[PDB]
Amino acid sequence: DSFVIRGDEVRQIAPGQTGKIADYNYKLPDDFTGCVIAWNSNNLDSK
Amino acid sequence: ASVYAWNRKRISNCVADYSVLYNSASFSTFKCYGVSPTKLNDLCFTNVYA
Repeated sequence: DSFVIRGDEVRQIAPGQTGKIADYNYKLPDDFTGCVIAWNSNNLDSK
Repeated sequence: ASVYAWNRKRISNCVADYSVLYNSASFSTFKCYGVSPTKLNDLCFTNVYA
């Protein structure tokens, strides 16, 4: 799975998280089996 | 206030919206103990002290 967010919201990308992403549009299951891998992209994704 | 003599307000006799507070993402932290910030809206108190 892959996409862009504001860095403040990386915390929402985990099993059983909550907020304007994790409630609506990218819920992860409470028994998720995998890795969440994130980095700053201000050099690519800001204008 | 200056932390040597921090201020405190009692909050009472009112209707809260902790979702609006939790949605103020300008808050660099919202760390909670004995409660989860979502569940505050389902839950209520004799007083809140800020």
